[PDB]
Amino acid sequence: QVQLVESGGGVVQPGRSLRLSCAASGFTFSSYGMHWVRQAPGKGLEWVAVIWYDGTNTYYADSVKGRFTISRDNSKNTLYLQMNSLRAEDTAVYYCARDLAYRDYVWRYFDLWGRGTLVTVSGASTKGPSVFPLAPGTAALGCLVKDYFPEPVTVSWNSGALTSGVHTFPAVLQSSGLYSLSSVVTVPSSSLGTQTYICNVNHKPSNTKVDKRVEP
Amino acid sequence: EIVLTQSPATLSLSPGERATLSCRASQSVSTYLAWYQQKFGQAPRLLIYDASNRATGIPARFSGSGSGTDFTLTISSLEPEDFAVYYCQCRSNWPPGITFGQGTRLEIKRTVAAPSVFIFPPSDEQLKSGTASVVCLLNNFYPREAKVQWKVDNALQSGNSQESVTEQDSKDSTYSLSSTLTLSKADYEKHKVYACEVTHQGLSSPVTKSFNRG
Repeated sequence: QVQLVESGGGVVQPGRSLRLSCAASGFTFSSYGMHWVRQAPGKGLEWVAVIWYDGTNTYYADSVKGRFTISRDNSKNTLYLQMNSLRAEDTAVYYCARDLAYRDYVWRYFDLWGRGTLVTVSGASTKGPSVFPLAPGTAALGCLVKDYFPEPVTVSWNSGALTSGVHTFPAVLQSSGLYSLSSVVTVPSSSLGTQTYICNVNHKPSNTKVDKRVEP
Repeated sequence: EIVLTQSPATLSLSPGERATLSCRASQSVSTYLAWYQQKFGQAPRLLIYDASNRATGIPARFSGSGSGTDFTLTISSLEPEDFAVYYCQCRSNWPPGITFGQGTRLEIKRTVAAPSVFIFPPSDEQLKSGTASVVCLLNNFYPREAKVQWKVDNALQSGNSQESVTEQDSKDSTYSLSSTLTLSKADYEKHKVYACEVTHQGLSSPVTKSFNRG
């Protein structure tokens, strides 16, 4: 099966380095030009670098020139991105992508993409959230998932038994360098006395699992 | 360097209707232009390349046209998963690079719906830690444009709130918005009335929700 799978993402302090890998399967890797493309959270796509099929030339976006190096090992079907002197503005999902052209140095389009891997550059350290209730013919209630790093968190209600009327918002990045998000649910006002509401928060980077009962 | 400009930033359409997305280049790129689709939370995928060539496996409902600086992506009959972000893309030579447009998002057009507003005080558990977060929820409204203003003891707040908006709901085509006002516990305890004032096309007059305490 034709695919690209990135690895090596994570958190990094400003000025430090990280090396991403991308394992290619299902096609003659040594016959294609390869790229890295990134997407900062909530922003558009930005091309990062390209390497010719035989590795004999490379080009970079001015934003990463001198700090990043794209390379490949055709014997292992693997593409790399060495990222040095990282800055907060390099925080993004990084995708490896195949160039459409076959054995052609002219690079133009991305015909196959990986799944992406998140790289977060910040002075903050990995930390699980604190979960606070948002206490309540429609009533609204929720949970405030505050002060975690890095993204993402997942939230469910009543262990997945409550899905209708749930809204889990995108997180915001606070001036402290930690994220905060809310998750809410609207229910009939009469259900406040008959049904129990618990928010279930997971933050995989810190192995945090929280169950918070939200009472009127 | 080429610049690609996509218009409109948001296209409001109905399912089944024809979508026409535009991409303008700053200077000619001949027919060397591609379109990508990005569904929320997923990687982009190539739809069209060389202005009008459909990529392998892409359904016939997607078609591209144009040359020089004026390009169009047409989606003949929209499916639910097509209400996504679309990017155009080309090559630049000075300096060598790949340029993307800023994207056009497709949303489902529906009737105007005013938000239902709710305010939440900070929990006693959070106050025990030295900070107070007050949250305001604007639920299930349309269109996406909405304004939240925080007022504490009748004074307009500035610089101490952050907000975010959900993706358009798949069932009712509305948006929701959450705004958080952050104060120190000491500052929260110095004030009594906390209010969030909401303005939106569906409200003839701003709606305020408030509570007393702190």
